[PDB]
Amino acid sequence: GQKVHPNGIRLGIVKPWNSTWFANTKEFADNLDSDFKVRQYLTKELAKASVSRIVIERPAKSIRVTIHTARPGIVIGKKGEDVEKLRKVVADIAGVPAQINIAEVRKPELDAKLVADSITSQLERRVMFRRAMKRAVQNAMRLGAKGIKVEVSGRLGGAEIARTEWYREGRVPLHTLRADIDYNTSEAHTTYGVIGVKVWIFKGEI
Amino acid sequence: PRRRVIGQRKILPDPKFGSELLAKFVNILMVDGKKSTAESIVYSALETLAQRSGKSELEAFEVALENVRPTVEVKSRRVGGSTYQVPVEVRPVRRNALAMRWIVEAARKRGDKSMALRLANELSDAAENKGTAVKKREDVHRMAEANKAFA
Amino acid sequence: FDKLTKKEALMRTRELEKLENSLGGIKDMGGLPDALFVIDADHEHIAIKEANNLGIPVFAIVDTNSDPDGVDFVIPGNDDAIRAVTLYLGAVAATVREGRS
RNA sequence: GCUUGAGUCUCGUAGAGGGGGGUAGAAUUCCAGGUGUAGCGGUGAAAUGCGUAGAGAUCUGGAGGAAUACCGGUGGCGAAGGCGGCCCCCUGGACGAAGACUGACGCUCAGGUGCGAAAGCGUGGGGAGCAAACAGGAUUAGAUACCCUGGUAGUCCACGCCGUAAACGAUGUCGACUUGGAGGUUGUGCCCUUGAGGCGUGGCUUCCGGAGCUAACGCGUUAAGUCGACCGCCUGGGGAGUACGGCCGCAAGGUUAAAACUCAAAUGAAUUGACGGGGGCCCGCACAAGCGGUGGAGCAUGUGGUUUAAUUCGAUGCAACGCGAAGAACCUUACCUGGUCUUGACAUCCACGGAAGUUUUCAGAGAUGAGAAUGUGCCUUCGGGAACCGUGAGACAGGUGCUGCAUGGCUGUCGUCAGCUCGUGUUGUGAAAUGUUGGGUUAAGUCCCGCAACGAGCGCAACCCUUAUCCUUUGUUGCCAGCGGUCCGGCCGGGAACUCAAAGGAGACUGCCAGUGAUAAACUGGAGGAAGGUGGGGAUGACGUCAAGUCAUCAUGGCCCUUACGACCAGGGCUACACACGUGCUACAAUGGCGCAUACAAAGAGAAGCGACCUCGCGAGAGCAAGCGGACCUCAUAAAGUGCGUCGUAGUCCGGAUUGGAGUCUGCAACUCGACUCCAUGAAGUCGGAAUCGCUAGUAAUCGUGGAUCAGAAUGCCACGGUGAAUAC
Repeated sequence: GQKVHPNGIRLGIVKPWNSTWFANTKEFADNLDSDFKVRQYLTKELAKASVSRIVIERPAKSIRVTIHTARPGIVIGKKGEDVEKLRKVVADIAGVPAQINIAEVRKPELDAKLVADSITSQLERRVMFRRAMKRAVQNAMRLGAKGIKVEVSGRLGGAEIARTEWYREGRVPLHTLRADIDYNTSEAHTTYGVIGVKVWIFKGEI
Repeated sequence: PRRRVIGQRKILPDPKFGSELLAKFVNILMVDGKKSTAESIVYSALETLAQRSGKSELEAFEVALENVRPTVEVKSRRVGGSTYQVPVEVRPVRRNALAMRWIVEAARKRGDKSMALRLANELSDAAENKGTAVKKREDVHRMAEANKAFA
Repeated sequence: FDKLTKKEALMRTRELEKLENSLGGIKDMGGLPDALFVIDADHEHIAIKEANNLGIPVFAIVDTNSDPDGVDFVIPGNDDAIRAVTLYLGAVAATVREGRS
């Protein structure tokens, strides 16, 4: 087990943080756990909506949750009853007056959360993994994407030993720190157990 | 030393006599990074050495150290599958480095009161070359003299 | 060319010397050619071997050490005399530059 | 009949072809003698052995046996085995030149016959060296061996036997045809032989290669190519070239030659890797050069074992063993002993009742039971809903239970080692190869050059953080150069220069110079500069390896318990101790111990917190209590250092373990089982056996300080600064 998380080593360099509140030591743990609850809830209740990121920020006793998603229409719905429902329950969880926004992730096959969730969904619909991976690499390289690597792992095809079998195309410069590597990871709970899907997407060199 | 040939770092000379030779002598004597203590011992011991021998400071030191410098020393080879102790000519910096190491080590062996008396008596015993460091030099020279047959 | 670096600009210019002297004449071709004219058959056996591999007519001036491999139009001549190859290429370049005109 | 096959004759040539006889010169051994004297010989080192009865060395004379240096050459001759001084005698074959003659007389060959290395056998000689056996000495765990010192058969001759060898070009003989190159050796012809030349033509032979063949390796006009003639032999490995029988042999044995049984392979050549006590080049505290440790002592902490009611579980070469655990009194806790609960401590959905909540008492170890007030927090053709608590059935909940060899995720490691690959192309029947190798260079598959490769990816480098210098901005709480007075303290007015703070820039790239180098990469040296050649340090850990670690952080497939392997409680244990190991701390002292005075830090933490000042206590601390959510206040005095005095080589004024007494604090609670203080006690230990470890420069060593976890508990861990080496051939 030996590679650094390629979001974490780029946190001040190119990648931003998904939480951008300041807090002293008295409320740092409380704000942090409140963020675990709103991302847990808001991740479970938008499983069909293809959600990429949820960014929390707290401007002066009020949360401001931004849902980067690929299907904004299914998040908002017929006149946005679903949004006001979600800020009602996020205001229930965080205990502050909640705002909520939706940012449309166009080009959803270049986002690693959406790619890993895609391949994970296909693996738990019992399709063969080489199609899922290989289709994901092809259609991601089709639109921009100066590199992509996907990597499934663990008891693939229902075996009794676990393999990995990664694929990559293009250039994925993972030790370069100015590389805009969009990396994310999902787990596929199949009837044989968990199958881990990692995906790195190299977008640009700065 | 596998690849890297090196330089060497320049030591500051002695703050009383301007002698880098004696500065390396207080570094050979120093333990636990305590340089003030070691230079106090060297100033006291060489001061009573200059008072006893009546010569001067660092020419009494230079005579007492001239009697303990090795000429040639043995050295292992392991070339033909055998252990040889070949005699080899000592470089001058190594020559007086070994001189000081033997004086200091023999002075730590002695049984007098203070370190300045142990080392003042060891340098005085090396001025008429009868101390312990001269027995170390004669021992080295018996090893390189017995094994002269390897050059 | 002067943009952003001197060292990398020097690096890139000597990439133009290397790519210019290796891919010199062929850089404006844009196809693979309809014939091949080699000046020594044994010294340039690689090119003859490939043009035979691809069905390209090879026109070689062989010497007495060379081999008529797949040279479609062999010419028994002298490969390493500059008088001979300047006369020789003079005739060939003379007959090339008559198309329908 | 005929001559192109085969053979005969003439003339020469070269030759270690054979058999018999003779002789010569070097050398070894022995014998006799001269000189001469303490070793010689031998080995990795030794010893056995020889030697003052005179060895070895050296000179002279003699005897004897075997072999024949130099020439000597992938040179020659022979059917093969094989044949090596020189000379003579007897003798076989080959080859060449011209001509003559015979005229198919030829080729192969089962049985048969002959020759046939070495060892061996028989009879008789010989016997210098060498040397199976043998003996002694060593080496070794053993050493019936390798090594040493001796040493018999044998090796040598004559005659007879044997009849085999990796008797091998592992290639039967004879003949024909089929591109080349460089040699060697031995003939012969022609041309100015104008020389150690030029042109041919035969015989034998060596190396490389074309087509072709070949499983490949390779063979390649001397075929393993293309054909013909005849012979010999093969039919999976083992058993087994063995047994029985026959023939041969003096014998040893040779030859001919099975079967039962047993295996599903045995084999050849080549490929990729790994390995080698193979070779070349290269690196790293790997060794060397040094400095300080560990192993010895006492204690701390972890582990194995033992004990136990339990001593919870996991980690076990490196890469487990102050590891998970950044902190076991109760809690944590998973374990043990008892007491208890069963839709449950934690969920979701029902149905009924009641707002919940708040202070009480008794029993017991807590929760269960018995009472008093408060109950309506807002809506309901009233059948209820919001929140919370009991009760009942469930579907379930729960599991630190098992499986890391079913998994994910995360981690260690080889290793921050420089490598690992791919596309297209080409080569090979193919596994695969090339690229990636080669000449240089580099820290680096770094970079240049070359090249059946051309390119590309992951890795290296750079981008990132920090540190080292300068500039700009802002100047509080931070700073005080110049000013004014000053309670002499940045203390105040004030100043924004400086330290500094933090943001933004500059800077270092072999950029410049000289030399060496394929005029290339680069290397060596020099200047400037705070810094010089990836400046220092960190982060960053390629494809994969160990079915490495974790199911006990979490998630998770399957299995299992579900009045129990789930849950609650009190007490205990994880702290046990004949022992063994790991990692640390403190020591053994005078480069020090103690007492007094006195100087110089950096980095941090802080509200259920850090807690001044002042008073009390010898002290740990206690009381009152400012200031500070913090460059402002507190933790908080840095200590080694220095200057004085004392101690004086003593188990001592070293060392502090252990133990008794008296306490402080935290915490419901210090008995098991805290931390600290005071008085008393004052072990072991005088530098650590075999062995072993860390470190290459602000490093090791040594000295303190802070933090996380935490109510309290570090000698551990993570950080910070002070002093500050030695050495690298």
